Amino acid sequence: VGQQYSSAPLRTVKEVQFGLFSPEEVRAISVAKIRFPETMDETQTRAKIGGLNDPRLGSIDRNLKCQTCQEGMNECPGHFGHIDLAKPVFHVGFIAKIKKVCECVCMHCGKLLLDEHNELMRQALAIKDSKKRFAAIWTLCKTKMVCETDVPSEDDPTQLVSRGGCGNTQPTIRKDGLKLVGSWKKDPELRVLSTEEILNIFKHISVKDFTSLGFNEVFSRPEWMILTCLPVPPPPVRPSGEDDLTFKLADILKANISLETLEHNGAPHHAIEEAESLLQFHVATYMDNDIAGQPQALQKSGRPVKSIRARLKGKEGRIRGNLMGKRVDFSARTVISGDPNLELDQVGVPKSIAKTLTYPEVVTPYNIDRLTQLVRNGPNEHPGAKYVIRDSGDRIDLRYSKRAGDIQLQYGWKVERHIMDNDPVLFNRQPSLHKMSMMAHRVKVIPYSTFRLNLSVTSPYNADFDGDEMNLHVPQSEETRAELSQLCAVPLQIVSPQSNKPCMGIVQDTLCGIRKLTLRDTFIELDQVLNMLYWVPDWDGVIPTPAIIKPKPLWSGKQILSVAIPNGIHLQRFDEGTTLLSPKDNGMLIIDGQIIFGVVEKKTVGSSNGGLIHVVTREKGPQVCAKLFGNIQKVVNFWLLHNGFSTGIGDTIA
Amino acid sequence: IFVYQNNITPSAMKLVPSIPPATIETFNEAALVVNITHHELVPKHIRLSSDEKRELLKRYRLKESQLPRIQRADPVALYLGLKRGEVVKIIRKSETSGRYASYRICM
Amino acid sequence: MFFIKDLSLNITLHPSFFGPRMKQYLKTKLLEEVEGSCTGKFGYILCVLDYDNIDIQRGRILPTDGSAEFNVKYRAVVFKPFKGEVVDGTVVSCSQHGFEVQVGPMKVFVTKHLMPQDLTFNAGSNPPSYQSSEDVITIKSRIRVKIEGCISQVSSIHAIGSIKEDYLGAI
Amino acid sequence: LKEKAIPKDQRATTPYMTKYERARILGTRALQISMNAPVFVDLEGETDPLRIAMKELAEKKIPLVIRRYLPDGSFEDWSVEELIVDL
Amino acid sequence: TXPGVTXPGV
Amino acid sequence: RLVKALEDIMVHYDNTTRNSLGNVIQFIYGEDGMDAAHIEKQSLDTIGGSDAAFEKRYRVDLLNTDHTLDPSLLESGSEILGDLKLQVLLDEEYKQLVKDRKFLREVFVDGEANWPLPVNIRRIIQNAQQTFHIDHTKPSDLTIKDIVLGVKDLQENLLVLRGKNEIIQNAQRDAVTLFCCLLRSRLATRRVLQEYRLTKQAFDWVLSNIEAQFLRSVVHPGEMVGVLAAQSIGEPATQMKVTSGVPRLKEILNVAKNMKTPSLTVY
Amino acid sequence: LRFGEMERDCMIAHGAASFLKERLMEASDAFRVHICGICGLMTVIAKLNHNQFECKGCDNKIDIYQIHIPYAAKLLFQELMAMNITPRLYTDRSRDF
Amino acid sequence: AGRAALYKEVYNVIASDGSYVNYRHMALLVDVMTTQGGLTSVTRHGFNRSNTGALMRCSFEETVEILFEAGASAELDDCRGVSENVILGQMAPIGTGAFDVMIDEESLVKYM
Amino acid sequence: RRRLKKVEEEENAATLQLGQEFQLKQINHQGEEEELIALNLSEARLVIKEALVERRRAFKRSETREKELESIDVLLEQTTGGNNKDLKNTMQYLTNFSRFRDQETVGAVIQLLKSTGLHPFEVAQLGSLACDTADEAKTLIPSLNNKISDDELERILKELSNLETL
DNA sequence: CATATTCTGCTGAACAAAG
RNA sequence: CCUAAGAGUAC
DNA sequence: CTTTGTTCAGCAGGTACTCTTATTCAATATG
Ligand SMILES: [Mg+2]
Ligand SMILES: [Zn+2]
Ligand SMILES: [Zn+2]
Ligand SMILES: [Zn+2]
Repeated sequence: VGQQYSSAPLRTVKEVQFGLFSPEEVRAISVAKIRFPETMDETQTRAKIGGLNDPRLGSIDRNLKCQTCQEGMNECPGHFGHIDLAKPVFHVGFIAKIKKVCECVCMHCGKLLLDEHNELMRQALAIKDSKKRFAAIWTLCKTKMVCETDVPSEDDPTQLVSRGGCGNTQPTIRKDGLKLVGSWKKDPELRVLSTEEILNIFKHISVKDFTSLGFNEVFSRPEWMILTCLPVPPPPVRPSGEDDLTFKLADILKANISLETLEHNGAPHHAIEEAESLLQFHVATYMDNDIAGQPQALQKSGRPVKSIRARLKGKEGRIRGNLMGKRVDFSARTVISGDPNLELDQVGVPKSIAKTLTYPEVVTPYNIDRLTQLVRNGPNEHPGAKYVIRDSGDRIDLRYSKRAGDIQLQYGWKVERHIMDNDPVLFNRQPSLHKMSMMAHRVKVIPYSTFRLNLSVTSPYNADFDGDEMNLHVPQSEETRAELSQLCAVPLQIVSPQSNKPCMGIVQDTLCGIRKLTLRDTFIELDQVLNMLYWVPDWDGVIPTPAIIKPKPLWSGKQILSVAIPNGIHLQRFDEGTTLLSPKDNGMLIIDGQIIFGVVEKKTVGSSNGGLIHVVTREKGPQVCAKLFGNIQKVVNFWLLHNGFSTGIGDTIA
Repeated sequence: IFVYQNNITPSAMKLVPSIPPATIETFNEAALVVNITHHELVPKHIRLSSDEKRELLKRYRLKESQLPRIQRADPVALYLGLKRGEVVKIIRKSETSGRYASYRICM
Repeated sequence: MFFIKDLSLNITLHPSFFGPRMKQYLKTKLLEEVEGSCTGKFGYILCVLDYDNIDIQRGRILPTDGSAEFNVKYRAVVFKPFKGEVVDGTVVSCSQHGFEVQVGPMKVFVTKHLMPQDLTFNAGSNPPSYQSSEDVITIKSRIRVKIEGCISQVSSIHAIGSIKEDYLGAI
Repeated sequence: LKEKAIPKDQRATTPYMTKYERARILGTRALQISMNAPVFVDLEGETDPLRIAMKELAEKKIPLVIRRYLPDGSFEDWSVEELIVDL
Repeated sequence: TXPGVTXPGV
Repeated sequence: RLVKALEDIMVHYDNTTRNSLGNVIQFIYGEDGMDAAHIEKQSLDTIGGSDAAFEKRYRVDLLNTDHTLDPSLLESGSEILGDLKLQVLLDEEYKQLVKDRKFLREVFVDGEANWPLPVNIRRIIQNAQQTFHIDHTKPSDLTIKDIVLGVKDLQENLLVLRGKNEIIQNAQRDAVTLFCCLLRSRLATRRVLQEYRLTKQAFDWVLSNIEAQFLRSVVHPGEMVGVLAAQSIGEPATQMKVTSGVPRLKEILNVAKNMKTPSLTVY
Repeated sequence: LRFGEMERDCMIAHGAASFLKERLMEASDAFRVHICGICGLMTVIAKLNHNQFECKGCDNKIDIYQIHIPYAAKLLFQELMAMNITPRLYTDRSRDF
Repeated sequence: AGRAALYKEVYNVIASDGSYVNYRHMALLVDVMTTQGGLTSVTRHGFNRSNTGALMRCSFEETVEILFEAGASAELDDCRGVSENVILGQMAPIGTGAFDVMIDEESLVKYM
Repeated sequence: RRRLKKVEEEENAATLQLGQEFQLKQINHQGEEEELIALNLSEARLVIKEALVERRRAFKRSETREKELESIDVLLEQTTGGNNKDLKNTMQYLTNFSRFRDQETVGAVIQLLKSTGLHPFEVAQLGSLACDTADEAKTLIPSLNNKISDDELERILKELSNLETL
């Protein structure tokens, strides 16, 4: 049924503005405060209120709606919760950035170290892009380890001007795992920089200071890089055996409760520090479990926990495994086979595949009759229809609906029907290294279990018939169908932009047959000439006057093959040593669509620039070039069938 | 243009930028032995005036950054004394068409 | 108060509606949708000016849909009340909490807390009214009210008024 | 949008309809014909919406305009009537 | 290098 | 990697080749604005040959006997001799041909004659000859002024950029200069009157087809040339003293500082 | 069947944008989700039957839009939100080209 | 001259085995690689490092790091690229999508 | 710009905090900027009547208070359809509190208030409120304090009361 | 007697040292 | 149902 | 106001497709 109608206006995303959650924004958008690590209550049959599967965050069962939006699992996007962290922790993906920011801002007064009074700060701040600005500011302000409450005057280095500096000594800051340690110059004193004091020094950074560091006033302030509220994703993000994220959130809540109890009841600073470190580790491994050096946070089963960063990165991650490339419907895949009796732009589709893949045809006064006939036929015979989509969104399955009687189609409905002849379908062989390896063919339904495609079109696909499989995608709308037929059609892809020369040509048996046919020895009697002439679909119906009239009417192979070549084609290629007369019958001269002389072989009908294929497709159009492919293949294959060709061991003996 | 033999002391490099509009350009004699612009790989570079740059950005509907970039350390850029923001027209003997005119903005 | 403002509305037309009367369909569907409507952004929308030629522009086909999305621009008359603004009105009803006064297309409710102590409710007289020592305010009586608060409601707005200030009340 | 729209008298794009433009015109017109859009050409028995759109384009009876977008956001409105379909 | 076969360096 | 690098390159409606940011990669696609599939290998007759052969092929003098033309070539073969204005036309046409010869010799250092160009003039000439039944004996109806003015107008009608300012006009001339060189090489007065023997209707038909084919060969805005180039480079790599093949391509795309066989050439 | 990355690249090379969109949205996963123009986040409580849209925090009810994105895209944005990143989706241009 | 040498190297690689690729493809490649004033490598550290949109950049390599940097820097993505529209499931401004098809009321009335 | 959720001041006519979309200058549909003009009761009523009669003429081709009410009701029924309860209430409110009759008097009033060189909202309120004295108008409209001289405001209100009819 | 927890590839960036 | 491993097919 | 001379720094590995098989922390401890 899809998604029901929504009165909200429909727009398209024009701009995506990235940023960070402010803690107040998380608390504002969250619909619940998650406190109990248990996912289910003591009854083990319902979602515990305040737990990680709080119904306010979305319904975990199909039978129940979401408690917040009162929608089903189909509609409900899922609504975030919030965990109020006992103590602020470092975001694992920003620690380095944090290490830079605290290295660019005085750790006592919370102001940027080198103001514009410094000579190089005019050059640094003049940079436009935020990343380059921050890189310059970091690489110049890291070496300064004093707040410099009094700096020499910009006009002259004679008098001293006092800015808003406190004159303290900035520490050298390193990272030891998930924490930062600062060493102050000995008048070194090493101590761990608490996340609370770093957050405090971040909140005191002036707007002008952190907007010169690349941060934004509205979308990403530096103090928001410190996690004080964890946005709990809805159960749609971590569907259920609970997901890895659910167990990680349970561990995070357990650590939070342990830290809260230790703080409230009073404990040695050793235990408080241990609980804080455990909470930091749990949060960091929840967001990223591939931290260098630190051991992986193992799951209950002893395997590494799949973190969010793990879910995003990689070939099978969200971006590359579900967005750039995703599994699609209305696609078939099967072994391919050659068919010399198919047109270049045609593909043979097994009857079962045609009965499975379906196209929605919008019911129109121009096609009510045949769509009604297909609906009557049903899905169990070909041609037929598999579904009827009503204008209200309800879908009638042609199976099980025969009991109610015949269906009366109305204009605007859709008949989801079996793909029939002349339906444009994208056809692919993978890896599909280039655009010619993915082309629009016309369906020809055939009673066998393999895709069937012309021999000439196998070259762009790099496809053999030794077990190769190929894919078939069916467009589901008239726009996609039309642009597929007018842009990706096989005849339009004859000439490749890859090398400005045709990519499809006469190959394999047809090429050998066309070489043998055009030899000067090859003479064809009346009956075989008639058969070969009839095999050319666009033959004008006139028998050419035989090359030899007496004492026996004989047609040469060139004369019969010239029937396939369209009228008005002139080609003149001169091989090595050929003259206007051809003692060796090499070269090629075709005048007005008749082969004057020359043996037809790879250099003429093959996929080479200046050949017959290129000339025909540049003179008569791609459609006539495909017709030439078909005619040449048909006539040459008939002649080779009735002439025979072989090879054996004796052919390798000198 | 200052042309030196081996090197410049860094204590003199800092004072090389003088009071505007005076600009000091330093060149090494060893690096100036061969005129790179006579190489067949180096195409023809022509500095554009302010009016020509304005016309170029107007006709092609471009912004400053959307032009192809040429570093203000490229040997040709040093050769012609390009300053930041100035656009060079590049005349190239192309092979699909006889003449191709590109434009590169100094950065 | 009454203003004229430049508004725009997006209209989605089905493919079946691209007859020669497409302009008529767009003009009719702009009406019955914005005429006399209410929103918090511009208050009430009463009527459309310059109906002879409304700017409809070209109209963009939504891809994969075929429906055309027009951005029709027009001139509209609006009535947005404002805080601390004096306006005339007509009394329509009285109650224990206060009285409702008809100002244009809206009803402004003045509470009993926003009248001088001399004015008191009186349900003995039919219909019930508000009587004071020197004057009485009854149904269908002209009265000037100063609006000091605006409350957004569904398809309507209920402002908050007063007559406590000097030269406010029945004329 | 008044600033964006390049005036008709000084459009500087190709007067010839591109293959992508022709493909999208045929697709949109066939999609509309499938949804019972009015036909401005006489029909000689054809029933495929795509070839109905092709017949409409051949004799220039498609009431659409291409809004060709320049890289700066400015656009030109070329009516399908005045576009030359050479391909 | 690369990666693979960062940089060098980084 | 190549496809991801070049995925956002596109030919826009001002023929510039820009990425997603709008940065100009090429001010015209392929430096000529031509679709790749509409390009064929053709020979430039001006660049090759000898100076004496070049004069015999192109130079036509209406006032002398060393480079005169047979009066039976054209209808007005006896009236053109002694003319001053037509001799001026021949002088400027041959001067332009000499300039094209020098320019093409400058462009291609090795003097290669066969290069990929959009429109195949030879096939158009042959089509006209076969369609109009050139008997090669009757004097041509064409006048020399007709030939020169038709060639000039045909060059004026080969438009790639439609702008109406000096920058766009200069870019248009630079884009069509090589095809104009080929066109002048083929449609010369001597060659048209003698080697091909076009008639007035045949010459006009040739001009019309050349203009139509050139306007058809222009690249279509919206072409995703970046992915096309990435695929057209990657696909031949699959079919594959100094390193070559896949390792050398790897080295080139990575721009590796250290390379296996760093070699240099001295002339 | 997997309509992988480089099949998408081939379809891009062909120039068929609408077929690529139909492959990636209608064939595989089309998800309608509601956002607001104040904050681009998808935190819009949308009671469709009651016809009520409300983004808590922004405290708006008359500035809601609907968009059609793949469910994979929605899941990506929700994981980014769970990872302290705001993928604010805005339906109008705030900057010129 | 660096771009010219890069094109010559690419052409030598392509034509080493006798295959031929049109000039314009390699010209586009070497123009993209040299459009920033220096040789841009076809790698994450190369093209993938450019203010061309967070969603496009992340789809190639180092996805999560790119998202983190974009969130920290509050980058604005204008969705002018193919990858952005592919991720958001909308018609990319390419090929048939490089323009807007609209309706002329006056012409439609002019037909009848 | 986006500003996420930006704070804003509460509207107040005393401070003249109309709104970001009710500023003095507004961009018209033609692309240029025009001063935000505000219609008094009679001027807005005349504008509405002109719009409705123009719509009636377009559809056709394609004074005492009671007769005025009858005419406006007939015209409203003839021109537009239903769901005009708000429009009907506004029309009857305007006809009841009609400070002016026809075009001449409203034009004279608007040109006089234009010659005053005052805020459009304030002049529209002055044309709407039928005040008597100067201090009374000042205490009715706090935005008029310390803007114009007492004598000038009193005299212009005197001429406005003179232009009062019926 | 049943649930809970204990191969294959480098250049820099950084640190100590000093006249 | 998930995860992992292995074997294999076409390039 | 410039000089070398050691020590630590960060991963990725092509596109599809088919099948099978094992596995979901052991057990001591307390209710
Ligand atoms: Mg095989
Ligand atoms: Zn919900
Ligand atoms: Zn300080
Ligand atoms: Zn919001």
